[PDB]
Amino acid sequence: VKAIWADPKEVHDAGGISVGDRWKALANALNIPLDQLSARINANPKGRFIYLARQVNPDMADYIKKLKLPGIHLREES
Amino acid sequence: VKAIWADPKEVHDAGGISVGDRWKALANALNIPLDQLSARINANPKGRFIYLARQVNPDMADYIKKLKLPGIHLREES
Repeated sequence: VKAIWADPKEVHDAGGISVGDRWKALANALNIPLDQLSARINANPKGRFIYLARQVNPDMADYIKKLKLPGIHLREES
Repeated sequence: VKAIWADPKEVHDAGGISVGDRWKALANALNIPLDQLSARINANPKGRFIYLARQVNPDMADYIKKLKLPGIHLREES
């Protein structure tokens, strides 16, 4: 017989309880169906780096950064 | 002007891209509205321990464990 407990800090550090809304927001912003986005990210689950988009203008890139999605990163190009 | 990349291991470790379906599943398993589950978890995001349920049957507990939700734990009662 078990007790169930939550560690709110851990939920937060994984992106929050509603992080799903933000995954959808990433997909919509990039106009990549969520299923396609997920498939590409999950293809090699132990992988540490797969490109999503390139030459993304700051307006779209800042928006994506502010979603604060776990495992999502940006770098300058050129 | 940026490249956007994913880290598939960080994404998996956080519970995955479709974690939202499973947070909904947790709320259902606990027989509570998702909004109430969200409100309790969001109450203090730096908090480390809140009880979600007590004296939970072995099978229900195993279902919860298999949702693989970040920050959700089981402990044995006595």
